[PDB]
Amino acid sequence: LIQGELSRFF
Amino acid sequence: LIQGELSRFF
Amino acid sequence: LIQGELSRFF
Amino acid sequence: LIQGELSRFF
Amino acid sequence: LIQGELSRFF
Amino acid sequence: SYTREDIIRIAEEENVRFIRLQFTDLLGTIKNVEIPVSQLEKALDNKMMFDGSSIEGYVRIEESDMYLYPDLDTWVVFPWVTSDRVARLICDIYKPDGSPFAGDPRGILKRVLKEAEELGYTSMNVGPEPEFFLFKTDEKGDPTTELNDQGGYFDLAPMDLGENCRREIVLKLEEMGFEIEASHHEVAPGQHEIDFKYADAVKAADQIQTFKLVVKTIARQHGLHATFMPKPLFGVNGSGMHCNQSLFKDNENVFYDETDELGLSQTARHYMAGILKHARAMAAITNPTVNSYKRLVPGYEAPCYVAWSASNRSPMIRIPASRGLSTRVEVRNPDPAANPYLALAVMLRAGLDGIKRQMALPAPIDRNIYVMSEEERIEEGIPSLPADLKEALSELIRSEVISDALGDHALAYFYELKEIEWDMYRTQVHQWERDQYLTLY
Amino acid sequence: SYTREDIIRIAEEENVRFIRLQFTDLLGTIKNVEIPVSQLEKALDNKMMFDGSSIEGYVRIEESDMYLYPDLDTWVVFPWVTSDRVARLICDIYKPDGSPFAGDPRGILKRVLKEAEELGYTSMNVGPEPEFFLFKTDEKGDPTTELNDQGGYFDLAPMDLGENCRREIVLKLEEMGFEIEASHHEVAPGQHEIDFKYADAVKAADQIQTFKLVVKTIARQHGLHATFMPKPLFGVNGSGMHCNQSLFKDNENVFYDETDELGLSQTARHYMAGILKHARAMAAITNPTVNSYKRLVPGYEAPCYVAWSASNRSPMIRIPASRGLSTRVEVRNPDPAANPYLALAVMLRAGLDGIKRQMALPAPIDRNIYVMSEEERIEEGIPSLPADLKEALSELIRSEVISDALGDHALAYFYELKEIEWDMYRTQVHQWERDQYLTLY
Amino acid sequence: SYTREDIIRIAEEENVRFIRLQFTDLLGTIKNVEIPVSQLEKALDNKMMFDGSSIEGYVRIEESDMYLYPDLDTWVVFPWVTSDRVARLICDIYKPDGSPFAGDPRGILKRVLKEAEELGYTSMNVGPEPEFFLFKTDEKGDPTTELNDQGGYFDLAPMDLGENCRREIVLKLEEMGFEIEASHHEVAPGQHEIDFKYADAVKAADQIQTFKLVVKTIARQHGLHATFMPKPLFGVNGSGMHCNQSLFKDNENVFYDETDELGLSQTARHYMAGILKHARAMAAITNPTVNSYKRLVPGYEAPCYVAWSASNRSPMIRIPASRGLSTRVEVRNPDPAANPYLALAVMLRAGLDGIKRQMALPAPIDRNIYVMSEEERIEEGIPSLPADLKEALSELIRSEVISDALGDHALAYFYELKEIEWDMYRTQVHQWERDQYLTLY
Ligand SMILES: NC(=O)CC[C@H](N)C(=O)O
Ligand SMILES: NC(=O)CC[C@H](N)C(=O)O
Ligand SMILES: NC(=O)CC[C@H](N)C(=O)O
Ligand SMILES: [Mg+2]
Ligand SMILES: [Mg+2]
Ligand SMILES: [Mg+2]
Ligand SMILES: [Mg+2]
Ligand SMILES: [Mg+2]
Ligand SMILES: [Mg+2]
Repeated sequence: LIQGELSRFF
Repeated sequence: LIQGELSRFF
Repeated sequence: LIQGELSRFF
Repeated sequence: LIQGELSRFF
Repeated sequence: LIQGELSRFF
Repeated sequence: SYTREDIIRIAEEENVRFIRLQFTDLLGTIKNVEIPVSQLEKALDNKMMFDGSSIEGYVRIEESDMYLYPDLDTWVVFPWVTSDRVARLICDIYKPDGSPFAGDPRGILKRVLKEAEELGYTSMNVGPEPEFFLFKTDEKGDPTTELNDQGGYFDLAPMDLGENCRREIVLKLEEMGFEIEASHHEVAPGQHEIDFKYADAVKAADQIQTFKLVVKTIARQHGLHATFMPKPLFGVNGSGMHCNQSLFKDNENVFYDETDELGLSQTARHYMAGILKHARAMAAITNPTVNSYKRLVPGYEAPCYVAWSASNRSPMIRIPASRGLSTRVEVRNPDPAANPYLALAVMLRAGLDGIKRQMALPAPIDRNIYVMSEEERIEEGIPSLPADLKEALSELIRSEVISDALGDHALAYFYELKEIEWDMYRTQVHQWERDQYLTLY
Repeated sequence: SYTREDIIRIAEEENVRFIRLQFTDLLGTIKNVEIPVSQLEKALDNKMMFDGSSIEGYVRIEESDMYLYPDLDTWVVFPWVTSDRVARLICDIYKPDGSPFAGDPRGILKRVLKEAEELGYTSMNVGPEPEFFLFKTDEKGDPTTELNDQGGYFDLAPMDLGENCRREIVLKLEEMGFEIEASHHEVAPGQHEIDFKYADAVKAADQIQTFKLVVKTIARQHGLHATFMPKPLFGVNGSGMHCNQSLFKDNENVFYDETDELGLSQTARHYMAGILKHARAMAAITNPTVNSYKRLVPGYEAPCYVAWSASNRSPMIRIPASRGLSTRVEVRNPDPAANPYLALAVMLRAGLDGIKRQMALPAPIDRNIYVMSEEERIEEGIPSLPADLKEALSELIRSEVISDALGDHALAYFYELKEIEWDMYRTQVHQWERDQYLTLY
Repeated sequence: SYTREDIIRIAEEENVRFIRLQFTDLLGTIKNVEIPVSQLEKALDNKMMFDGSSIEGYVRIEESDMYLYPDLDTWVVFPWVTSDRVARLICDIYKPDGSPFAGDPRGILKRVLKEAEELGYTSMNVGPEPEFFLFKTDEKGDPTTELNDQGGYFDLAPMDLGENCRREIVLKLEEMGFEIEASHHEVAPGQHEIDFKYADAVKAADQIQTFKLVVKTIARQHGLHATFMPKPLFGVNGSGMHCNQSLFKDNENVFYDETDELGLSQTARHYMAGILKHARAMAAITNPTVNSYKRLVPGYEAPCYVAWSASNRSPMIRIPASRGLSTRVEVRNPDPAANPYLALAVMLRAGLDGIKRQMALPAPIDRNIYVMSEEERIEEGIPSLPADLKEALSELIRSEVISDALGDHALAYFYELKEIEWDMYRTQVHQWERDQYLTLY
């Protein structure tokens, strides 16, 4: 559900 | 109606 | 569970 | 025990 | 004493 | 025909060292298990075990064990003008208990042919018309945007010997034992079409698979890239896989009728009516990719509406002028990306349903073409093909006739594969959006 | 089989001018001593002396002197289609006093097989499934990040003759005398798998070594780079070395039981129980590199938990559907980077310990897969494989069963090598750290 | 000190047009809400509402609403020598019902200071020693691998005005109202250290945050990149954040004792004993990043073992030679990447636990340094700091003393953040693995 916040790893 | 045949001009 | 098969999209 | 000070040679 | 063999890491 | 002794004799005589146990998955990709000639006898005893979940594509969940049952009549030796010859065998998939695998497309087509035979039709005669594009490659071997030539419809553009892939493809296919009817340059630049002679449905699908493999191999041999993608370029003609079909009953064409004005029997008309009624349901199979529906746009001879005619710009179904034992019903929706076995199975099942239910054939579309409004279109009862993959998937799910042709096991996995593909496609941000927006907004 | 006279006769007849006295070190790297054919008779008298400390790897501290004892049954001539033929012999290492060297992995495997024979089991039947990656090379000959192809599971991607390494590898292996079962394209792009026919454990490990050498040689010959690294790329499938095993007693498969529901005898169940109990202890041997535990991550079919099943996404132990004399226990932890002799020795020793102690087989994991929480996982008694090399090293040190299989001399040197490797790895600052930090902090 | 009227008067007089409502999240990143001067009065009434879930970092699940309560004593105007002055206020986070937010690190430190005051200690005197690296930038503004200079320990390398960041940083800090003790060049090339004068714990942490912001701003202004990453480069010294601490009771240093041989009171010794006992538990807070444990390696003056001394290469706790009212206990584990509020809170809580339980101080380590074996190390009872982030996380979870200091709400979110970070890090394939393997295997 939390994909937009984990963009720092991508 | 004839568009795919007139591709020589494009 | 299926990540190694979906490598075509990545 | 002194590696970080000898960095001038590396 | 073993420096010539550990050259794979350097 | 062939037997075990014949295969062993030919392999020993031809110095065959490599055997490809070729089969097909649900997506239509060509799959095989390599084999040294020392295992040929074990292969012929139907004793080779492989995964079998590879049929399911990228939605496979667990490893299974399945057996390969080679079909001796499909034996052929590739003429790659090199030592250590390579041969192939097309195999059916069987469970370890001995029952055939329900998810094998070849088995699905065989089951549909069996239920057709139960109605008194001995064979389904199919002749396809696959078209493909030829692209240039770079120093790294990747395809570029440059076509191999700039020829037109029925042109003689790729002449001489320099990068003449079409001639070499036909020559190698004839050397293999293919029955090639004719070939010509297609409408778009770099597009080519090779037409096979007519054969039974299973043989026709096997020939389509072998033809795709041979075309790709020979194109790569000449420093070119061959693609069967339905619409590789915007604004140019797409690639179709029109399939001419006719039912037979002991070498008698049941589609023929001398007394008919158009030379079409009542059985043939029922067949076309059944195909027309279930068109939107089979669209997900005959046009399985996202790019398949970029081809189904007006102005490029691809069919966009469900209607039949003897002469039109782009009808759903066309009736060729040939008569007698060559009277055929040509279905023009399928693209070469479609699975041949599944597409033939669903088309045959729709035709059989129309025959059994004695469906009424709608009136053909006259020289009048589709500049008419939507109100005029649905006033005359002219349906339209699905606009994208999602609509076709929904129609396939809601359909009970062709879903039964697919079977319970294969339908679920095909639906999962196509849903994953559509979900991946729909969330992408394309360059067109960045060109239109990002400056206006 | 072969004799001294047979070897001399073949070498004279085949015009062999170069002989490789091939052996293996603790890390699994292929080692050999070159020999002109004029020294073949001296080599066959077990009189060649070499260092021997090269077995210990980069932790050797003094030069020793050891003798090479060739195995005549391992004689083979490489088919490199060139004059001045090259042959090989696989040799055991012996101390100058005549006793075998304790640090030779082949001797370790032989000792474990001997203590298995002392229990009444005549042979260990082993068939491995090595997978490898093919990478493109640059002008300087170094591997790049580009794969040789973009095929999928069981695809026919490397067709024709252009850079078709898989076909050439199988052909050359068959010419050498290899018994190849089948080969196919693997899940990841550029990944290939070749499966051998089953043989005894020592022959199986020798075949694994020869297969790695042949694959690397043929791949280099085609301007490609072959690697058996467990996880060369993040986000794609890794390479495994699943080993199918079955104990035999005078050509009788003791793992078979017709009365059993799954066709598994009590001895087989004890064997799997013993392997499962000691899994974390042998993880340091079957997964010896730091990169080996980057493969043991969920979502790529590699096993991450110690459990067995007949059908699962990625179990520790899988029981194939084949029965009768082909009933096997497949262990899927080992990667191709593992030492074949050591891995087979530790697996056999764990199985023998389970058989001797009559260990109870835990229940198999059902279709339920590992979305369960850690509390649910250890409530059901499902252990996990070590997360990195350090945990596996600690488990190996604390283990008394497989450390005895390794032996006192080999265990210390293997532990020293792996400790040095982990110490070098753990102090490095990787590009991922500089990407995450150095701007946030 | 300041009041609402004083803030309004200064803002009107100084022509302040921008106010930064600065706060901190759990990861220590500096967060703020911009505000025009027309909203200053509304801000001073504690009526600004923002998300508040931004404190939880990238593991926030739902949007909340929280109020900002500025601290008037933290008011300062940035001296950026430009019109339209910019000011800042440091705010505490409050729930809409009026209660303080449990996840605010400043509130956590305030609660720990309150429970210290309940024991009779009026203040915690803290002086940090933050070190940072200066890197050159490219044309695109991204940091390169080149350092700003090649100076050594206490060198005068960055002289003149040419990119003299250290001098500028000190000057701007002094203009802001910072109490700077001294600054010097650090051991590694491109490394710099600025030491502040001692202040209360909350003021010390606010000063650390402001110092990091000012250093980054000034370094960027000179075409350089400032980083507080613990170990940016392998083989060179890392960056530490040694924190000198001493408890006070009405301007009386309770750590001082003239009668003691080392000038350390019993309360001070209990404090150090409590810090030493809980070291591995607070390691997850004082060393929160993956890169933090690449610094904790021998040979670079960073502490790797839990032991105290007055003179050693790298002890966990060092007692400076200063005595009287300047007697201090220096804790050297924390790196500048650590959250200042959380690190100070956990250190103070461990010291308070040691004081309350009257813990016994272990003997100091003599001139003997850590070439001793592991058996000698645990025979003398010398623990070691966690080797990586996972061990520290496990120790933090199992710890009841410092987990209570963190609080129930903050502990879960910090654990989730660090678990996600470790999971992302552990599955990566680094260039070191490809260098070691991919050719050997
Ligand atoms: N002239 C033709 O028949 C071309 C047909 C067209 N390429 C299609 O995709 O249907
Ligand atoms: N489909 C497969 O069996 C691939 C196995 C996978 N490559 C592994 O490392 O285990
Ligand atoms: N104080 C020094 O000499 C430097 C300390 C070292 N940079 C550390 O990380 O602790
Ligand atoms: Mg055509
Ligand atoms: Mg046609
Ligand atoms: Mg495999
Ligand atoms: Mg396997
Ligand atoms: Mg310092
Ligand atoms: Mg200090």
